[PDB]
Amino acid sequence: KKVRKAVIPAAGLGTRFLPATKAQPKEMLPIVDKPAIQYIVEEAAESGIEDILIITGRNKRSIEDHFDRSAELEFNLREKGKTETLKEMQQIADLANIHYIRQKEPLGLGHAVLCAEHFIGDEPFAVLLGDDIMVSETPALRQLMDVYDVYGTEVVGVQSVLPEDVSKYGIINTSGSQGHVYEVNDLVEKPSPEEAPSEIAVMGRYVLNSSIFSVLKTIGEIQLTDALREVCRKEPIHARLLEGNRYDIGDKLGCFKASTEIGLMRPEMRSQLLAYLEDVIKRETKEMLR
Amino acid sequence: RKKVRKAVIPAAGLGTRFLPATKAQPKEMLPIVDKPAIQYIVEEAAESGIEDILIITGRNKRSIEDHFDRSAELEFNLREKGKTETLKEMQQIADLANIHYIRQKEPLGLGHAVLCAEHFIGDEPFAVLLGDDIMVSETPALRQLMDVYDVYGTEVVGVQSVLPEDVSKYGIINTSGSQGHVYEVNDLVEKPSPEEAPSEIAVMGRYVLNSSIFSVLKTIGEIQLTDALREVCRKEPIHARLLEGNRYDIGDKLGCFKASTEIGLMRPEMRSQLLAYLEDVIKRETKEMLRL
Repeated sequence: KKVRKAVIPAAGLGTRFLPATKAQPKEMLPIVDKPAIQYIVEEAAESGIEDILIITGRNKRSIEDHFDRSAELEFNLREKGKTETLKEMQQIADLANIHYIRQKEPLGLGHAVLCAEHFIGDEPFAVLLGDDIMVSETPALRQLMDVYDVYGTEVVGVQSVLPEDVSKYGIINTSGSQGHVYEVNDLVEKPSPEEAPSEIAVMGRYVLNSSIFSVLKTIGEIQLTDALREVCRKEPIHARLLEGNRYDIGDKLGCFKASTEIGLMRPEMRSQLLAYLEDVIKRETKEMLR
Repeated sequence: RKKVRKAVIPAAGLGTRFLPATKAQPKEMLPIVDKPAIQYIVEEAAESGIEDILIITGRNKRSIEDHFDRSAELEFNLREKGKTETLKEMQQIADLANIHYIRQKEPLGLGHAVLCAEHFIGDEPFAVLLGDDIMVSETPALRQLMDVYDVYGTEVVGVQSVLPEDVSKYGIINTSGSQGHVYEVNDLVEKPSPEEAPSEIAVMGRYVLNSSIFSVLKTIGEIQLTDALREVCRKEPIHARLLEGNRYDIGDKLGCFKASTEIGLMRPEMRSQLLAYLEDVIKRETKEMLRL
C-alpha cells in the first residue's frame, strides 16, 4: 500500500507571533510571498500525496480560501493581463484535494492525529507538522515514503542537531544505522541534555499505519511519541536522515531566517537581497564607530 | 480654526504586488515586523492625536476589523497561560482609536474612496493616510502635516524628495519656494515623465484636507485625488511639509523586507540576534563564493 493521504494539524492559536496572529492564523504568515501552509501542502503534493486532511480550528477560513478558486481575484487578474499570475493562482487550487475537520478543543497533536482516523481509514498515512520548511532535491516526505515502501513500518523524519539543543526536540534511540536510514529502538520527548541518548531529532515528518491508530486509541493530552514508543517495544521502527536544508519557523526570528534564505534562491531577489544586507552591515559598522 | 481629529484610511486593494500571500488575505494585514502593516498606520494616527478613523474597506477584509477589536478566545488562552503582558498588549491595540468601516461598493480607486468618507467627517479638516510607507520619526509624520494646517489652514500635503528616476512613481509638487519646513505648492502633476516633472519633491500618501474638498471631488467627476488638489490650486495655492523622519516604502516585496529589517534592528530584544544572523549570511555567502 502506497502512501496517498496526509494530515497537516493546523489548530494552533499561534501566540508566539502576536500581534501578527491576533486576528489571522500562523499558517498563513507569508514566508517569502507564500503562506507557510503552502510550502507544506507543496511538499505533500510533490511527494505524490493526493489527499490532505487539515485539522483546523476557529477563524482559519483563510486557509480554506487560499486553496480554492478566488473568483474576484481571477477576474481582476484577467482585466490586468497577469496571465502568468492567474495561472499560478489556479495551480494552488490544484495541488491536492484538501479536506478539513475541526479539532474540537485544543487537546494536542495526538488528538489531532486521531481525528484523521476515519478519513485515512485503512491506509498508511503521512503527518506533516507545519514547523519547518525543507529545501531538497528529493522532497522530505518523498524520502520518508521511500523508506516506507521498503520496510513498511512507522518511518520518522530526522536530522542531527547539536547537543544542548536536544531538550527542544525529540530523539532517535538508535542501536543500528544502515544506509541513510537509522533504525529506531526507542524515543524520548524533550530529553534533558544528559538524559538524551543521541544527538538526532525528528523533524515534524512521519509516515504511520492504521495500527498506530488503534495504538493511540489504547494509550488514551496524548503525546504521539509514546505511541511511536509503545510500537517500538513490540517492534523496531525506522528513521531517514533528511537530505536537504531545514528552516525551523517556530520563532519570529525563525521566520525571518526562512524568508531570507528562501529569498536567496529567487534569482530576481538574490542579488537585491545580498546587496542590501552588505549595505546594512556597512551602515551598522560606520554607526558603531562614532 | 478647528482641530484635525479624523482620518480616512482607504484599504480596498486586492494587493496583486504581493501574490500569492494576499490570495485569500488582505495586503494591509501582512506583517512588517510582527505587527500588521495596517496597525503601523493606525499607530501614526493615534500618536498624531487622531481619535476617529474611517477605514474604507472591501470584501473579505474582515481580518482588519477583527484586528482592532477584543479577541475573546485569544484573551482566554492568554490568561490561562499567564501572558498578562501580551494580554495587555492586545488590549492596547484594540484601544488605539475609534475604528469605523464603510464598504466601497465598486472599486473606483482613491478619490471615490475619499468621497465615501464625506458624511462621516462632515464639516471638519481630516487626514488621509494611504498606507504605502512606514515613517520612523521623533514627531509622528502626520502631526507634522497637522501643525502646518494649524497655521495656514489650507490643504497640506506631506512630502520628501526623491531621486529623478522614480518621479513617475509619485505625484510631484511644483513650488514657487519654501520657508522653514513648508514648501508652497503651486501645482501638482499625476505620475510625470522624469523631465515633465517640475520638481523631485514627491507626496508621501499623507494629506490634511478640508471638508471643502468634497464639493471639489464631486465636480471633477475615475476620480483622482490629485486633480482635486489641482482645482484647489487654480483659485489659490496649497502647502507642503517636508517630513522629518526615516521612510520605508512597503509597496514592493523587497520594500517590506527592507522595512522588516530596519524596524527589526530598532527593537532591542531583536537587534542582537538579527544583526548576528545578517553578518552570518554574508560570511557564509563569501566562503561559498570564494570556493567557486
